[PDB]
Amino acid sequence: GKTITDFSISRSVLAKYEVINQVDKKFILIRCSIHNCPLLVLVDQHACDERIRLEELFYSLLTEVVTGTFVARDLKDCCIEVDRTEADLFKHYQSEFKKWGIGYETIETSLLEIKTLPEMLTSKYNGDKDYLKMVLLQHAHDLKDFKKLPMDLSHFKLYWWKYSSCVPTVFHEILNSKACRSAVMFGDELTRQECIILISKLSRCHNPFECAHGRPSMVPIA
Amino acid sequence: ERVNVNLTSIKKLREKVDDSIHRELTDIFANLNYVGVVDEERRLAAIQHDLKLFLIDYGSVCYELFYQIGLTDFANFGKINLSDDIVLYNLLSEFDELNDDASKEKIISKIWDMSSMLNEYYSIELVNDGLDNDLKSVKLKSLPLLLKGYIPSLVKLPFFIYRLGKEVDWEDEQECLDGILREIALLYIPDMVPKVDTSDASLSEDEKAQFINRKEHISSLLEHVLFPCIKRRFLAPRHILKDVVEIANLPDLYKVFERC
Ligand SMILES: [Zn+2]
Ligand SMILES: [Zn+2]
Repeated sequence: GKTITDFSISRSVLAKYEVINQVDKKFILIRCSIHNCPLLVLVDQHACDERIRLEELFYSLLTEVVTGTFVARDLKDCCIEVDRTEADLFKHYQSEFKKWGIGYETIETSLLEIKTLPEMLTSKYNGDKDYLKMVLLQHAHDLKDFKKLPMDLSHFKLYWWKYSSCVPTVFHEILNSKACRSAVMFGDELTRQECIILISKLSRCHNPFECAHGRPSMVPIA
Repeated sequence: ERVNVNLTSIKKLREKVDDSIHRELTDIFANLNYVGVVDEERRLAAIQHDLKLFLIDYGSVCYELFYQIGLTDFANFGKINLSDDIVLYNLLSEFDELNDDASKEKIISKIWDMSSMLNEYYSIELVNDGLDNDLKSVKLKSLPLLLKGYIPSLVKLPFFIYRLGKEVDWEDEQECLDGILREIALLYIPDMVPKVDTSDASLSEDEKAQFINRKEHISSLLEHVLFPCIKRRFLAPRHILKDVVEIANLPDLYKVFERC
């Protein structure tokens, strides 16, 4: 029953960290007996909040998709002109797009008739047919070029991060921007108690070491 | 109202502090923004000065501050009045080194002989109840009040009494006065909080709770009483430079988190 010792160490690091206080209305100063390879760390308060918020958004989205409860809003008069190869590509991945609330029919210089769209995508598309085509083609090419693997729903606790890679790029972008916008900003006041809650929640995240956009969330200063 | 001190010994002690003051180090404290306690055992706390983060030995800073206040408010101190009375003979019980009754009595003798001097110049009031020659009946009535809203921890009180008799040179005016001020400063500094392993199940619920409460007590003291005073009147001696370390330059950190 062997494992790689380097993976477990990353989680236990943050777990041994007590909050000092907010620094310059931008950072949360944290401090770590048995100081091996680990003392003082400054956490970006925005990156911290954005990270917690993203993982909550991802957990909600993937719980809906895996349980077949993801809302699919009915769309009218949405027909997109597609090439023969594009039409074959959409015909091939129709079943895959249904899992994300994207419901269509391939007709016949063919036509793609979009019947349903999830609420996130309905809002982003805002009637722009050229935008929607680009976004659906991007995912279809991701699938065909082995850059994204299909959503396996054959499996029956839900670890959202085991399916995180399957999420279309357009969904990732929407969740990244919602988390960024909802997050606390630089210049905002935080009490020691709010800082305690923020770091407690961060230490429970799957990846507490970066913000939603992959930039570092903390820097050791010791 | 304020009694005039014309003692040459005191004038020379004050000149010595004045010649030691480092202007730039004093500027860091003068405009400090207090962050919080970093280590309760090694007595470390973090502060921000401008856009720089510093690690400060508050044991070292408090020692120098209370020594400076003592020098300033010499012979003009208020009193801290002390059912739960304090007997000097009972305090020395913490020392097995004094394996004799007369060895413990010798210390009290040095202090009681100078009771008038200790009460006048330092507000250290010693009260006797029994005979004048009897040392078992000698109690401590009051201590000097150096900082309003602050009461020193008396954990260090049996060591204060022991050093007052054994360490202080009573044979020279300047060395004697200097030694008493250093002994008051040592008593007045906040206590160290030795690290206790909270994750270890082999320790009782009271041992872990008291440690938490000791940590909370120092944190409240530094934030509400000590750092406001340090910021208000502390003059940094050149020899304190090692106890003030720059841990972070925040403009370099803005670059790390420049864009999201
Ligand atoms: Zn952001
Ligand atoms: Zn980000």
